[PDB]
Amino acid sequence: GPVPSRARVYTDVNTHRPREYWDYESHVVEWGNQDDYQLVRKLGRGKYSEVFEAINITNNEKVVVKILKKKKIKREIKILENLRGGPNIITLADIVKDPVSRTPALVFEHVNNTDFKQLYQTLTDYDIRFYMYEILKALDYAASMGIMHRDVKPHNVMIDHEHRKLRLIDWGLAEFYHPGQEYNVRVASRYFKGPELLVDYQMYDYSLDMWSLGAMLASMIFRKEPFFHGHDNYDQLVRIAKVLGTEDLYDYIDKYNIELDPRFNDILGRHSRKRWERFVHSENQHLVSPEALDFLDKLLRYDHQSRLTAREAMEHPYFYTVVK
Repeated sequence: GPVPSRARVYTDVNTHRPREYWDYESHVVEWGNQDDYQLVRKLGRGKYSEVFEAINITNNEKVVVKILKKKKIKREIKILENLRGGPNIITLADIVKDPVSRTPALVFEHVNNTDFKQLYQTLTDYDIRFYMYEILKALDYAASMGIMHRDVKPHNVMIDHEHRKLRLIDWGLAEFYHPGQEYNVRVASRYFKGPELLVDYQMYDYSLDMWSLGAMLASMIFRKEPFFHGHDNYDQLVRIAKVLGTEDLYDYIDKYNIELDPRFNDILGRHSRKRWERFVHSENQHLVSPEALDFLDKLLRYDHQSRLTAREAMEHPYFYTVVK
Protein backbone atom coordinates (compact mmCIF):
# COMPACT_ATOMS: atom_id res chain seq x y z
CA GLY A 1 0.00 0.00 0.00
CA PRO A 2 0.98 3.67 0.21
CA VAL A 3 4.10 4.50 2.19
CA PRO A 4 3.29 6.61 5.27
CA SER A 5 4.37 10.20 5.66
CA ARG A 6 4.80 12.66 8.54
CA ALA A 7 5.32 16.40 8.76
CA ARG A 8 8.92 17.40 9.18
CA VAL A 9 8.00 20.19 11.61
CA TYR A 10 5.48 20.50 14.42
CA THR A 11 4.98 16.79 14.10
CA ASP A 12 3.80 15.93 17.57
CA VAL A 13 2.34 19.24 18.82
CA ASN A 14 -1.17 17.84 19.33
CA THR A 15 0.04 14.66 21.06
CA HIS A 16 1.44 16.81 23.91
CA ARG A 17 -1.72 18.80 24.35
CA PRO A 18 -4.51 17.94 26.70
CA ARG A 19 -7.25 16.11 24.81
CA GLU A 20 -9.48 19.22 25.10
CA TYR A 21 -7.29 21.19 22.69
CA TRP A 22 -7.90 18.96 19.68
CA ASP A 23 -10.96 16.94 20.71
CA TYR A 24 -13.32 19.48 19.20
CA GLU A 25 -16.31 17.12 19.36
CA SER A 26 -16.32 17.49 23.16
CA HIS A 27 -16.13 21.26 22.99
CA VAL A 28 -18.90 23.10 24.78
CA VAL A 29 -19.85 26.23 22.86
CA GLU A 30 -20.00 29.48 24.80
CA TRP A 31 -22.96 31.49 23.46
CA GLY A 32 -23.30 35.28 23.36
CA ASN A 33 -26.44 37.40 22.82
CA GLN A 34 -27.81 37.36 19.28
CA ASP A 35 -29.61 40.69 19.88
CA ASP A 36 -26.21 42.37 20.13
CA TYR A 37 -25.94 42.06 16.34
CA GLN A 38 -27.93 43.71 13.54
CA LEU A 39 -27.50 42.32 10.06
CA VAL A 40 -26.86 45.05 7.50
CA ARG A 41 -26.12 43.41 4.13
CA LYS A 42 -25.70 39.89 2.83
CA LEU A 43 -22.16 39.64 1.45
CA GLY A 44 -22.30 36.13 0.12
CA ARG A 45 -23.37 32.55 0.44
CA GLY A 46 -20.86 29.73 0.32
CA LYS A 47 -21.25 25.96 0.35
CA TYR A 48 -21.64 25.93 4.14
CA SER A 49 -22.84 29.37 5.28
CA GLU A 50 -24.38 32.73 4.55
CA VAL A 51 -22.15 35.67 5.33
CA PHE A 52 -23.38 39.12 6.38
CA GLU A 53 -21.97 42.46 7.24
CA ALA A 54 -23.50 43.43 10.55
CA ILE A 55 -23.18 45.94 13.31
CA ASN A 56 -22.49 45.12 16.95
CA ILE A 57 -24.98 47.55 18.47
CA THR A 58 -23.18 47.36 21.85
CA ASN A 59 -20.13 49.20 20.53
CA ASN A 60 -21.49 50.24 17.13
CA GLU A 61 -18.61 48.35 15.52
CA LYS A 62 -18.87 46.62 12.15
CA VAL A 63 -18.56 42.84 12.32
CA VAL A 64 -18.97 39.93 9.93
CA VAL A 65 -21.53 37.29 10.70
CA LYS A 66 -21.31 33.79 9.22
CA ILE A 67 -24.52 31.85 9.76
CA LEU A 68 -23.59 28.22 9.45
CA LYS A 69 -25.72 26.07 7.16
CA LYS A 70 -22.36 18.76 11.51
CA LYS A 71 -18.95 18.20 13.10
CA LYS A 72 -17.55 21.13 11.12
CA ILE A 73 -19.34 23.54 13.43
CA LYS A 74 -17.33 22.69 16.54
CA ARG A 75 -14.17 22.03 14.54
CA GLU A 76 -14.15 25.52 13.07
CA ILE A 77 -15.13 27.09 16.39
CA LYS A 78 -12.44 25.18 18.26
CA ILE A 79 -9.76 25.99 15.71
CA LEU A 80 -10.74 29.67 15.70
CA GLU A 81 -10.58 29.78 19.51
CA ASN A 82 -7.26 27.93 19.55
CA LEU A 83 -5.68 30.35 17.06
CA ARG A 84 -7.30 33.56 18.32
CA GLY A 85 -4.83 36.41 18.87
CA GLY A 86 -2.19 34.84 16.56
CA PRO A 87 -0.50 36.87 13.85
CA ASN A 88 -2.87 37.74 11.04
CA ILE A 89 -5.46 35.19 12.20
CA ILE A 90 -9.08 36.44 11.86
CA THR A 91 -10.56 37.11 15.27
CA LEU A 92 -13.68 35.26 16.33
CA ALA A 93 -15.46 37.91 18.42
CA ASP A 94 -18.55 35.93 19.43
CA ILE A 95 -20.78 32.93 18.71
CA VAL A 96 -24.57 33.30 18.84
CA LYS A 97 -27.56 31.19 17.93
CA ASP A 98 -29.33 32.68 14.94
CA PRO A 99 -33.05 32.64 15.73
CA VAL A 100 -34.13 32.06 12.12
CA SER A 101 -31.66 29.37 11.05
CA ARG A 102 -31.40 27.95 14.60
CA THR A 103 -27.77 27.23 13.75
CA PRO A 104 -24.61 28.82 15.10
CA ALA A 105 -23.63 32.23 13.78
CA LEU A 106 -19.94 33.02 14.07
CA VAL A 107 -19.17 36.69 14.63
CA PHE A 108 -15.85 37.93 13.35
CA GLU A 109 -13.90 41.16 13.45
CA HIS A 110 -14.43 43.30 10.40
CA VAL A 111 -11.67 43.83 7.81
CA ASN A 112 -12.04 46.51 5.14
CA ASN A 113 -10.94 44.30 2.21
CA THR A 114 -10.35 45.06 -1.48
CA ASP A 115 -11.36 42.42 -4.08
CA PHE A 116 -8.32 40.36 -5.10
CA LYS A 117 -9.13 40.34 -8.81
CA GLN A 118 -8.93 44.14 -8.72
CA LEU A 119 -6.26 44.14 -5.99
CA TYR A 120 -3.81 41.75 -7.64
CA GLN A 121 -4.03 43.96 -10.71
CA THR A 122 -2.43 46.71 -8.68
CA LEU A 123 0.22 45.12 -6.43
CA THR A 124 3.75 46.22 -6.91
CA ASP A 125 6.64 43.75 -6.55
CA TYR A 126 7.28 45.15 -3.06
CA ASP A 127 3.64 44.71 -2.02
CA ILE A 128 3.55 41.09 -3.25
CA ARG A 129 6.57 40.33 -1.02
CA PHE A 130 5.14 42.31 1.89
CA TYR A 131 1.75 40.57 1.84
CA MET A 132 3.24 37.10 1.18
CA TYR A 133 5.35 37.59 4.35
CA GLU A 134 2.21 38.47 6.27
CA ILE A 135 0.43 35.33 5.02
CA LEU A 136 3.42 33.24 6.10
CA LYS A 137 3.17 34.61 9.64
CA ALA A 138 -0.39 33.27 9.81
CA LEU A 139 0.48 29.89 8.26
CA ASP A 140 3.51 29.32 10.46
CA TYR A 141 1.43 30.23 13.51
CA ALA A 142 -1.30 27.79 12.50
CA ALA A 143 1.16 24.96 11.88
CA SER A 144 2.97 25.65 15.17
CA MET A 145 -0.45 25.27 16.83
CA GLY A 146 -1.02 21.95 15.10
CA ILE A 147 -3.44 23.21 12.45
CA MET A 148 -3.56 23.11 8.67
CA HIS A 149 -5.82 25.55 6.90
CA ARG A 150 -6.48 23.41 3.78
CA ASP A 151 -8.20 26.21 1.83
CA VAL A 152 -5.55 28.82 1.14
CA LYS A 153 -6.67 30.88 -1.86
CA PRO A 154 -7.02 34.58 -2.66
CA HIS A 155 -10.69 34.67 -1.54
CA ASN A 156 -9.56 33.61 1.96
CA VAL A 157 -7.07 36.40 2.40
CA MET A 158 -8.62 39.66 3.49
CA ILE A 159 -6.54 42.72 2.92
CA ASP A 160 -7.11 46.25 4.15
CA HIS A 161 -4.71 47.83 1.67
CA GLU A 162 -5.11 51.32 3.11
CA HIS A 163 -3.81 50.12 6.47
CA ARG A 164 -1.62 47.37 4.99
CA LYS A 165 -3.30 44.81 7.21
CA LEU A 166 -4.01 41.21 6.30
CA ARG A 167 -6.13 38.40 7.80
CA LEU A 168 -6.34 34.75 6.89
CA ILE A 169 -10.03 33.79 7.07
CA ASP A 170 -12.42 30.85 6.58
CA TRP A 171 -11.06 28.14 8.82
CA GLY A 172 -14.07 25.93 8.06
CA LEU A 173 -11.96 23.40 6.18
CA ALA A 174 -9.08 23.51 8.69
CA GLU A 175 -7.98 20.41 10.59
CA PHE A 176 -5.77 19.34 13.41
CA TYR A 177 -2.59 17.62 12.25
CA HIS A 178 -2.07 14.21 13.88
CA PRO A 179 0.92 12.18 12.66
CA GLY A 180 -0.19 9.15 10.69
CA GLN A 181 -3.76 10.31 10.27
CA GLU A 182 -5.43 9.96 6.90
CA TYR A 183 -7.41 13.02 5.78
CA ASN A 184 -10.06 13.72 3.16
CA VAL A 185 -8.48 14.77 -0.15
CA ARG A 186 -11.64 16.68 -1.09
CA VAL A 187 -10.34 19.95 0.37
CA ALA A 188 -9.06 23.26 -1.11
CA SER A 189 -10.30 24.79 -4.34
CA ARG A 190 -9.32 23.19 -7.68
CA TYR A 191 -6.64 25.68 -8.74
CA PHE A 192 -4.96 25.54 -5.29
CA LYS A 193 -5.10 21.78 -4.61
CA GLY A 194 -1.67 20.26 -3.98
CA PRO A 195 -0.55 17.20 -5.98
CA GLU A 196 -1.07 15.05 -2.89
CA LEU A 197 -4.83 15.74 -3.14
CA LEU A 198 -4.88 15.19 -6.89
CA VAL A 199 -3.24 11.77 -6.60
CA ASP A 200 -5.45 10.75 -3.62
CA TYR A 201 -2.68 10.64 -1.02
CA GLN A 202 -4.39 11.05 2.32
CA MET A 203 -1.52 11.26 4.82
CA TYR A 204 -0.74 14.93 4.10
CA ASP A 205 0.21 17.78 6.47
CA TYR A 206 0.83 21.54 6.85
CA SER A 207 2.85 21.47 3.61
CA LEU A 208 -0.41 21.34 1.66
CA ASP A 209 -0.89 25.01 2.54
CA MET A 210 2.57 25.87 1.18
CA TRP A 211 1.64 24.41 -2.22
CA SER A 212 -1.51 26.56 -2.24
CA LEU A 213 0.54 29.62 -1.31
CA GLY A 214 2.95 28.83 -4.17
CA ALA A 215 0.04 28.58 -6.62
CA MET A 216 -1.17 31.96 -5.43
CA LEU A 217 2.36 33.43 -5.76
CA ALA A 218 2.74 32.11 -9.31
CA SER A 219 -0.53 33.76 -10.35
CA MET A 220 0.59 37.07 -8.81
CA ILE A 221 4.18 37.29 -10.16
CA PHE A 222 3.26 35.97 -13.60
CA ARG A 223 -0.12 37.77 -13.93
CA LYS A 224 -1.86 34.57 -14.85
CA GLU A 225 -5.15 33.72 -13.19
CA PRO A 226 -5.16 30.94 -12.23
CA PHE A 227 -1.65 29.73 -12.82
CA PHE A 228 -2.65 26.05 -13.20
CA HIS A 229 -5.93 26.25 -15.10
CA GLY A 230 -7.52 22.80 -15.09
CA HIS A 231 -11.01 22.00 -16.33
CA ASP A 232 -11.50 19.35 -13.62
CA ASN A 233 -9.35 17.66 -10.92
CA TYR A 234 -7.71 15.30 -13.45
CA ASP A 235 -6.86 17.94 -16.01
CA GLN A 236 -5.63 20.00 -13.03
CA LEU A 237 -2.84 17.48 -12.44
CA VAL A 238 -2.02 17.45 -16.16
CA ARG A 239 -1.69 21.26 -16.14
CA ILE A 240 0.74 20.96 -13.23
CA ALA A 241 2.71 18.21 -15.02
CA LYS A 242 3.07 20.39 -18.08
CA VAL A 243 5.11 22.78 -15.92
CA LEU A 244 6.81 20.57 -13.30
CA GLY A 245 7.22 17.64 -15.71
CA THR A 246 6.09 14.07 -15.62
CA GLU A 247 9.36 12.41 -14.52
CA ASP A 248 9.27 14.22 -11.18
CA LEU A 249 5.57 13.38 -10.87
CA TYR A 250 6.36 9.69 -11.28
CA ASP A 251 9.27 10.00 -8.85
CA TYR A 252 6.84 11.52 -6.31
CA ILE A 253 4.20 8.84 -6.68
CA ASP A 254 6.93 6.15 -6.72
CA LYS A 255 8.43 7.47 -3.46
CA TYR A 256 5.12 7.07 -1.67
CA ASN A 257 4.18 3.86 -3.58
CA ILE A 258 1.10 5.70 -4.93
CA GLU A 259 -0.54 4.52 -8.14
CA LEU A 260 -2.13 7.07 -10.47
CA ASP A 261 -5.74 6.62 -11.35
CA PRO A 262 -5.55 4.66 -14.62
CA ARG A 263 -7.62 7.32 -16.32
CA PHE A 264 -4.36 9.35 -16.45
CA ASN A 265 -2.96 6.79 -18.96
CA ASP A 266 -4.58 8.54 -21.90
CA ILE A 267 -4.27 12.17 -20.79
CA LEU A 268 -1.05 12.70 -18.83
CA GLY A 269 1.50 12.37 -21.64
CA ARG A 270 5.22 13.00 -21.24
CA HIS A 271 6.35 16.49 -20.34
CA SER A 272 9.73 17.95 -19.45
CA ARG A 273 10.14 20.14 -16.43
CA LYS A 274 10.08 23.76 -17.61
CA ARG A 275 12.31 26.62 -16.54
CA TRP A 276 10.36 29.31 -14.74
CA GLU A 277 11.70 31.98 -17.13
CA ARG A 278 9.25 30.51 -19.65
CA PHE A 279 6.40 32.37 -17.93
CA VAL A 280 8.13 35.79 -17.85
CA HIS A 281 7.05 38.41 -20.36
CA SER A 282 7.02 42.17 -20.80
CA GLU A 283 3.82 42.58 -18.81
CA ASN A 284 4.90 40.69 -15.69
CA GLN A 285 8.66 41.23 -15.73
CA HIS A 286 8.60 43.93 -13.06
CA LEU A 287 7.21 41.36 -10.60
CA VAL A 288 9.82 38.74 -11.34
CA SER A 289 13.34 38.53 -9.90
CA PRO A 290 15.79 35.67 -9.42
CA GLU A 291 14.74 35.55 -5.76
CA ALA A 292 11.05 35.29 -6.66
CA LEU A 293 11.65 32.44 -9.08
CA ASP A 294 13.80 30.56 -6.62
CA PHE A 295 11.25 31.01 -3.85
CA LEU A 296 8.45 29.84 -6.12
CA ASP A 297 10.48 26.86 -7.24
CA LYS A 298 10.92 25.78 -3.60
CA LEU A 299 7.14 25.97 -2.85
CA LEU A 300 5.84 24.31 -6.04
CA ARG A 301 7.33 20.84 -5.51
CA TYR A 302 5.37 17.63 -6.01
CA ASP A 303 6.86 16.03 -2.91
CA HIS A 304 5.10 17.67 0.01
CA GLN A 305 8.06 16.75 2.25
CA SER A 306 10.45 18.81 0.08
CA ARG A 307 8.55 22.10 0.02
CA LEU A 308 9.74 24.94 2.20
CA THR A 309 7.85 25.08 5.50
CA ALA A 310 6.24 28.43 6.33
CA ARG A 311 9.08 29.24 8.75
CA GLU A 312 11.77 28.29 6.17
CA ALA A 313 9.89 30.38 3.59
CA MET A 314 10.19 33.45 5.83
CA GLU A 315 13.97 32.99 5.78
CA HIS A 316 14.13 33.20 1.96
CA PRO A 317 16.04 36.03 0.17
CA TYR A 318 12.81 37.10 -1.59
CA PHE A 319 11.87 38.81 1.70
CA TYR A 320 15.20 40.52 2.41
CA THR A 321 13.90 43.78 0.82
CA VAL A 322 10.82 43.81 3.03
CA VAL A 323 11.12 46.09 6.05
CA LYS A 324 10.86 44.22 9.24
